[PDB]
Amino acid sequence: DTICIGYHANNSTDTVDTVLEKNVTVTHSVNLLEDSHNGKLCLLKGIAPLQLGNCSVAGWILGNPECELLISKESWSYIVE
Amino acid sequence: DIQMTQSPSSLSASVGDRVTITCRASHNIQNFLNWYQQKPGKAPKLLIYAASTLQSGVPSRFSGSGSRTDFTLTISSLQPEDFAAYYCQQSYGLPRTFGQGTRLEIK
Amino acid sequence: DIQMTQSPSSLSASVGDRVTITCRASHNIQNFLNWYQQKPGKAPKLLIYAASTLQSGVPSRFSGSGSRTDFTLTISSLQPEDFAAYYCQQSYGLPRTFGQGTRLEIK
Amino acid sequence: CQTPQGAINSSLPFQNVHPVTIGECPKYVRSAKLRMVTGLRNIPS
Amino acid sequence: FIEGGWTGMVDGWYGYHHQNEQGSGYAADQKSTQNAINGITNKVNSVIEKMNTQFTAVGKEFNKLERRMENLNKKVDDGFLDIWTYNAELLVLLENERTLDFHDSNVKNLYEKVKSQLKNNAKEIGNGCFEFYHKCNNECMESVKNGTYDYPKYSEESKLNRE
Amino acid sequence: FIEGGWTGMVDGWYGYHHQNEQGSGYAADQKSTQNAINGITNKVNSVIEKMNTQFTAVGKEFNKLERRMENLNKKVDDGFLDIWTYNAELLVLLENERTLDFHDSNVKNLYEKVKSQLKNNAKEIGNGCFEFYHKCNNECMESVKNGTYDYPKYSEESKLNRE
Amino acid sequence: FIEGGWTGMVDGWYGYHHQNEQGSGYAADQKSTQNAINGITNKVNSVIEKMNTQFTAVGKEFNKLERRMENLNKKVDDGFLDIWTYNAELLVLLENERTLDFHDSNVKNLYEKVKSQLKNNAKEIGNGCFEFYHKCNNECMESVKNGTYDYPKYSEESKLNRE
Amino acid sequence: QVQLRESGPGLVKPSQTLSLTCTVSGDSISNGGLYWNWIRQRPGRGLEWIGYIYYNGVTTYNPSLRSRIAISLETAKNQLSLRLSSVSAADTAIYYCAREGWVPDYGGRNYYLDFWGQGTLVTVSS
Amino acid sequence: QVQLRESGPGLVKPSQTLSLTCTVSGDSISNGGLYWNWIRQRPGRGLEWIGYIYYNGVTTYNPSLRSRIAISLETAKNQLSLRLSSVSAADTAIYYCAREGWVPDYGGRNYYLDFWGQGTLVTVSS
Ligand SMILES: *[C@@H]1O[C@H](CO)[C@@H](O)[C@H](O)[C@H]1NC(C)=O
Ligand SMILES: *[C@@H]1O[C@H](CO)[C@@H](O)[C@H](O)[C@H]1NC(C)=O
Repeated sequence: DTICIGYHANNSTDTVDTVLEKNVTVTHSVNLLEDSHNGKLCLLKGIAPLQLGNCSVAGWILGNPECELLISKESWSYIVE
Repeated sequence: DIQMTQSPSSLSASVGDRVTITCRASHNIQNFLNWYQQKPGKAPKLLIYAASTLQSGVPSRFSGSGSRTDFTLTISSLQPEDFAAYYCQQSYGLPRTFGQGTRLEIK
Repeated sequence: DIQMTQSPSSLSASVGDRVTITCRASHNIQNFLNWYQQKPGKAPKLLIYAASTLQSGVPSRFSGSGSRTDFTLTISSLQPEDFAAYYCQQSYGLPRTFGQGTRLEIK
Repeated sequence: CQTPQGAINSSLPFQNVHPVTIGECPKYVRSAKLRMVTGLRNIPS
Repeated sequence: FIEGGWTGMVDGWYGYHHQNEQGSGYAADQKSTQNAINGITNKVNSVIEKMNTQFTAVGKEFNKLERRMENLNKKVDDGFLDIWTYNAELLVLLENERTLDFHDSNVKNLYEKVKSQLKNNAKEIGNGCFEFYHKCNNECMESVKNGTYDYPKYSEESKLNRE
Repeated sequence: FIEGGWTGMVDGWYGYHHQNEQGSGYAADQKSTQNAINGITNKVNSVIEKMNTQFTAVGKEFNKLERRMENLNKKVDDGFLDIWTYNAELLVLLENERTLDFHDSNVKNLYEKVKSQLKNNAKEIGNGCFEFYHKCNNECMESVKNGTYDYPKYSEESKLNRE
Repeated sequence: FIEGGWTGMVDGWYGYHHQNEQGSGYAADQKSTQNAINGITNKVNSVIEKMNTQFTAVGKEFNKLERRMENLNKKVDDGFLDIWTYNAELLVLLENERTLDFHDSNVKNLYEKVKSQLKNNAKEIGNGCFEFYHKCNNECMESVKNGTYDYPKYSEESKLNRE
Repeated sequence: QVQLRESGPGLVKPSQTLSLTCTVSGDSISNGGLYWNWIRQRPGRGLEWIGYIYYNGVTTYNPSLRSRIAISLETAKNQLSLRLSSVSAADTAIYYCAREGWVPDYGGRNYYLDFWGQGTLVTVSS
Repeated sequence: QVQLRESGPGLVKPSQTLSLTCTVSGDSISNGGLYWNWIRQRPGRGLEWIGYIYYNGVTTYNPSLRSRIAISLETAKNQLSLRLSSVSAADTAIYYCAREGWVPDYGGRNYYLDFWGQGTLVTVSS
C-alpha cells in the first residue's frame, strides 16, 4: 500500500523564456502581446472619421475646388490623410 | 481669476437622450477640472474628478473629457434622476471658481 | 505614389571590386526599404530587409544603409554569381513601388 | 482602438501593430512575443 | 514529482496518487493548488496593472528648416519605445523564472508534509513516494492527505512488519 | 515558528524558547538577527542610493504658434515621470517579496541547526520544537543555542529513556 | 562545502572528495558543473542581448534665442542616460544575487543526493561529508558519485559495524 | 464614513459678524494633510468659493472678500470655523464646508471637493 | 518550408479575363496574419505591384489598374487568386505571388516580400 506525491502534466506546447533557460514548455500560459488587427478604418464608438481622400489639410481648409465633397463635413472622430 | 463659462445655461432633453454640457476656461488649467451635480436643496455631488475620471458611486452613464481650456460633461441615456444643476470647477489656481451652472431639465 | 529612382541604370565591375548602387525616394519613407536580387528567369530574392539588415541566407558581402530618402546597396568583393538586376522597393505606402532596377554586369 | 494599419479588438497590455493610435489602446512594444507562464513545467512521466 | 508529472491528474496542479486493496487513483490537493493559483493570478495582474493605457498620440509635421526639431521629436519617441520594450520583456523573464521556482517548491512541500506525518510507519522510496509498513485502507489514505494521520495507531503493526 | 511568532520575544527577530526545571523563557539568537538586520539595511540603502537627487527644474512658456514645442516638452516630462514611477514601484514590490522569503529561510535554518546537534537525544515534535530524551538544565540549553552541544554525553541517558 | 571550498579541486565547480585504502583524491561532478555553467552563460548573454547597440549620435548647435530648445534637448539626453544607467546597474545587482544563491543550491543538492543513496550505510558527519559503516573501495566510491549505489549490498556489514 | 456638519444661528442682523462652525467626523483634521474649504451659494446663483485652511493653519481667502473673512481651525474638536465681519443683505446664502482630496497627477496633486456637508442657510435681516 | 506556386493558362486572348491561382504550402493563410501579394513583370521592364489581400479578405489594389483587378482568397485550400478583366497586349508579363512578412520596428511593422514563388508567364495574343 502506497502514497505518492506529484503534479500535473498535459499536452501543451506553449513555451516561455526565463533568464536561465529558453524555450521552456509549460502547461498553462498568458499572452500579453497583441498582434492581430482588422486592416480597415473603423468608426470609433459609433462615429466615422473624416477622410480627406486626395486632399491635404491645406486643400481641405482653403477650399481647393477638388475638396468639394468635404465642405459639408462638420464633425468627425478622427481625420485620415 | 480664471473664469469658467458653461454652455448652454439651460438644456432640456427627454429620457434616454444624450446630453452634452460644455465649459470653457479663460486660461489653461490642464487636467484640473471637476464636475458637480446639484439637486435642489442639496450640497453638490462630485461626478467627475480628473477631467476624464469618475468618483466612485457615480453611475456609468456619466463621462467627460477635455484639454487645456475646452472641457465636456456628457450624460448618456438620460434618466429622470439626472435632473440637476451642473457645475464646472477649476482647481488649478487658488481663487477657485465655478462656472455659472447649467440647468438640466427632463422632457 | 512614392517614386523610387535608382542609379546607375547599368554598372559593370570586375570580380573582387566594389559595387555601389544607390536609390532615392521622392518622399520620406524612413526605414521602409527593401532590396532584391533578380537572376534572369527567376523571381527576385530578398537581400536586404530593413534598410540596414540582411535576410538570413544572404552572403555577408551584401550590405546597405540609408535615411529618409537616400539609400545605398553595396556589394563588397563582387563575385560572378552576383550578376543580377537589383531592385529598390519601398514598403512605406500602400501603392508599393519598385525602382526601375540596376543591371550589374561583371567585367 | 484604431491604428493606421487597422483596428484592434484586445484587452492585452501591449501591441506590436503600430505606434500611432486613436482610442483606448495597448502600449506599442517592439517585440515579437511576450508571454508569461502560469502553470507547471510540462514534463509528463 | 520525480521523473515527470501525472497526465492522469486533471483536477489541480498538485496532488496525490495512492494504491491499496480498495483500488488506486489520483486526487488533487486543493489547498496547495488553490494557493498556487491565487499567487500566480495576483502576479499576472500586477504585471498588467503597472503598465498604463496608451492614449491617443499622433505624429507631427516639420518644415524643411525645422530638421533639428524633427530629429529631437523622433529621438524622444524612439527612446521611450526602447525603454518600455526593455521593461516589458525584462519583467516577463524575471517573473517566468520565479513562477517555475514557486511551483517546484510547492510540490516539494507536500512531500515533506507527508513524510513528517508518516515517520516510521512507512518506508521512504526515493522517487517522491512512500510504502506503508502497515495495511492502509482508503480512510487512512485520506487522513494522510488531510494532515490528520494518527501515527501511534499503527506504530505496533509497523515495528513488527519492519523486523 | 509554526503557527505564528512569539510576542514574548523582544530582543531580536529570531530566537529560542526553552523549558526546564530551572524555569522557562525566551532569548534572541543574535547572530541570526544581526546578520538579517545587516542584509536588510544594505538593501534599503541600495534602493535609496540608486535613485538620484532631483535638482531644480521649472516649466517653460510657449507662444500661440509654438504649440508643437509645447506638446513635445510636455511629452518628455510625462514620459520620464511615467518611467520613474514604474521603476520605483516595481523595485519596491520585488524587494518586499525577497525580504519576506529571506526571513522565512533564516528561521528555518535555526531549526535545522538545532535538529543537527540534537540527533537522537531529543524527539522531534513537528511544531518547530524538540523534546529531550534526557534531563537538560540551563547549561545544556545554552550549549545547544551556542552550537556546542555535546551529543555523546547524553546518548546513554537517551537510549534508556527512549526504550 | 561547510567552512569553505577546495582549492585542490580544479576540474569543475562542484564535486566530491574521497578517502579509502586505495588513496584519496578530488573529482568534479560534471553533470552539476555543466548544468550550472549553461545556466549562468545563458543569463549573461540575456543581459547583453536585451541592451541594444548604440548608433551614431552627435550633438546640436542652438542659437542665442533658442535657449528653450537647447534646454529641452539636453533634458532629453540626460533623462535617457539617467534611466539607462539605472537599468544597467540594477540588472547586474539583481542577477549577481541570484547567481550566488543558485550556486549554493547546487552544492547542497549533491549532498542530499549522496545522503539519500547512503541511508544507513554511513554516518552523517555534519560538515557536508559521510563516513562509511562498511569498507569501501574505489568502485563503490564511483557508484555513489554515479548515483548507482547499491544499498542492500552493504546493509549487513553496516548493521554489524554500527552495533 | 466621513461626514461634515455645518451649524450656526441661521439669522444675523446687518453689521453683525456671522460665525459658522463645521464639525468633521469619520476623519481627522490633524492627520490627513488636506485642505478644508468654505463655500457659499446666494439664492438663484451658482457657487462661490470663500476660502480654505490647511492643517498647519495656513489660510487663504477669495480676494474679493479677504478683508472681511476670517477662517480658523481647532484640531482638538475636529472643528472648522468661518467668520464674516460687516454682514449685509448680499451675504444671504447657503454656506457649506468641504473636504479637498487629491490624487497625484502629471503636473502635481489634482485636487477636488468630495465631502460637502449639508449646508446651512443664513439670512441677513432686521 | 514555405513554398508558393503560381499556375494558370499561360495564354489569354484579347478581351478575355485572365485568371491565375497561387497555392500556398508550408504556411497557413488562415493563421499567419500576413498580407498576400500579386506582382508582375512586363518583359524588359522592372517590377510592378498589382495588389494584395489580407486574412480578413481586405483587399487593396494598384490604383492604375483598380477597375480591372479582382483579388480573392480561399482559406480552405490555401489558395490566392488574381483576375484581370479586359486583357490586352500590355498585360503580357510574368506574374508572381508573394508573402509579405514583418518585424516590428520604430514607426510600426516594417514589411517585406520574402517568399516569391516561381512566376507564371502569360502571353496575350490571337
Ligand atoms: C482621386 O482622384 C482620381 C482622379 O480624378 C479619382 O478617380 C478618385 O476618385 C479620387 N479619390 C478620392 C478619394 O476622391
Ligand atoms: C472581439 O470582438 C467580439 C465581438 O465581435 C467580443 O465578443 C470579444 O470579447 C472581443 N475580444 C477580445 C478582447 O479578445
